[PDB]
Amino acid sequence: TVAYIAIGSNLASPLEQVNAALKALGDIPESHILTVSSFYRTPPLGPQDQPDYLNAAVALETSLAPEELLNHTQRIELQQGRVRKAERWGPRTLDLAIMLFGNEVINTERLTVPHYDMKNRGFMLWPLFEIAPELVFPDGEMLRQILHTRAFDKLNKW
Ligand SMILES: Nc1ncnc2c1ncn2[C@@H]1O[C@H](COP(=O)(O)CP(=O)(O)OP(=O)(O)O)[C@@H](O)[C@H]1O
Ligand SMILES: Nc1nc2c(c(=O)[nH]1)N=C(CO)CN2
Ligand SMILES: [Cl-]
Ligand SMILES: [Mg+2]
Repeated sequence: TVAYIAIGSNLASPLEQVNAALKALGDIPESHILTVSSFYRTPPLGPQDQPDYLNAAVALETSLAPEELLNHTQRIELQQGRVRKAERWGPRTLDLAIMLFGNEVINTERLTVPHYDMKNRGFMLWPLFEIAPELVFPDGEMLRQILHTRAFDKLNKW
């Protein structure tokens, strides 16, 4: 199954964080990277007392169960010093979001796929569109037509 993973970092040298994340993603068992996007510098969504993000997307072929993939992405976050605090939408060294897991629809306590807010976020959709221009969501919507509808600001390279 092809999983699409969003990468974000705005602490502790985001370029190094994203490169480390890509290396680690490729080392996940029973999985391999298919495609990687460019790196983008994006202004923060949410609180404004935090640095700009590096955002990117990856396509990962995997035979892991989705929750097992999640276990691995969370391990990578922790390896790269991810902490969590009370604030929502706050800064982080590394975040990995499972945007899609094939065409699956998953609604569980630990895991919601497609990612619950991605259709509202240019910083998730644009890097995804770079690597999967033909992508269709489980609900039948085309990524290309969502981007044209919402007309989110285009991104700048990191
Ligand atoms: N599709 C998905 N990808 C990654 N984590 C997911 C997920 N669906 C649910 N989660 C849950 O997300 C929790 C961690 O949330 P956080 O990483 O703190 C929010 P965030 O990723 O910073 O912002 P966002 O969810 O608003 O994009 C995990 O414990 C995990 O169970
Ligand atoms: N530009 C940008 N802003 C964000 C990001 C992200 O990846 N990029 N993720 C967040 C999740 O809470 C908080 N805000
Ligand atoms: Cl959908
Ligand atoms: Mg997260």
